[PDB]
Amino acid sequence: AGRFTKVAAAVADSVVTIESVSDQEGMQGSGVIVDGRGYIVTNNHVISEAANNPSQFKTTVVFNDGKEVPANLVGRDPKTDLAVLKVDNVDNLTVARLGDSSKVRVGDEVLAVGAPLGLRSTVTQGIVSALHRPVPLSGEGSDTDTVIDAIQTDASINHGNSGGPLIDMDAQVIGINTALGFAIPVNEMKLVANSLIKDGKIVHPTLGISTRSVSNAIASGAQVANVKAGSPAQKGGILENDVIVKVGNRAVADSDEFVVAVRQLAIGQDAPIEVVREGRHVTLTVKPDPDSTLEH
Repeated sequence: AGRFTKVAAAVADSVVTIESVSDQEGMQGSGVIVDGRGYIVTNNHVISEAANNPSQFKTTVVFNDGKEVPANLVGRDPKTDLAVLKVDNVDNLTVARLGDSSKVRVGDEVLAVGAPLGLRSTVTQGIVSALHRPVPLSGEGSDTDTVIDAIQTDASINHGNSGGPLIDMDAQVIGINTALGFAIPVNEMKLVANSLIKDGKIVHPTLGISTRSVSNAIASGAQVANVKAGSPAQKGGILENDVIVKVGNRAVADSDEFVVAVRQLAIGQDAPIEVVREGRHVTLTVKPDPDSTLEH
């Protein structure tokens, strides 16, 4: 058999269909089996409309054999476009082999695996085009738009493999497909899934700043469009018109890298912010708040 046929066939039992149906609605996506207890990882937008209307929506998981089993929302993260589901007492579960997104290199051949039984299911072929690429993602329901540090791939990422794993040539998951194709790295997924399984929620850093992208000589980075009153930004000396060029130990090229850089900051730990103010370079100190206070 073929090199790609072998890998895709080896991971098909760990990939599942996720259907969220209602009286006048019927979303569908793909997921992956990450734990033998019934733990399934998908993206937030696949199940966003359902989590927001649990009264009218019902979610199920369709496996490779065809068994449709009820599923329960463990926890979701609109910030990383990630979500966990749980199927109860389902046996003989084929669990995906989780790989290391840190060892992933540009040019690495990959497969974007969709669920074999899904309506418009797709299995795509390509290579890793870019590592650590800040990418904006649209929020499905009432969910907020975010940006993620993704693995970029020339393999087609579409409705048919969205939520499904991004697999290497070793039949290991290195990422979850999103909605010119991108995937949430597995190393970030393992961190978000761990908090979403345990606490049903992930806490992310917040600073209270809105940024617009700027690229003009010295002023190349994220320009402060708005400051929130009482924000760690206001306490830190941050102003409008200001161009953020470094957040922590990470340079900020634009609004996209800013959102990602803020989320790599430690919660409650003082952090360096470097801005270009009215032509002058200025370092400001900010302590990051929890986005969810009663959950920190």
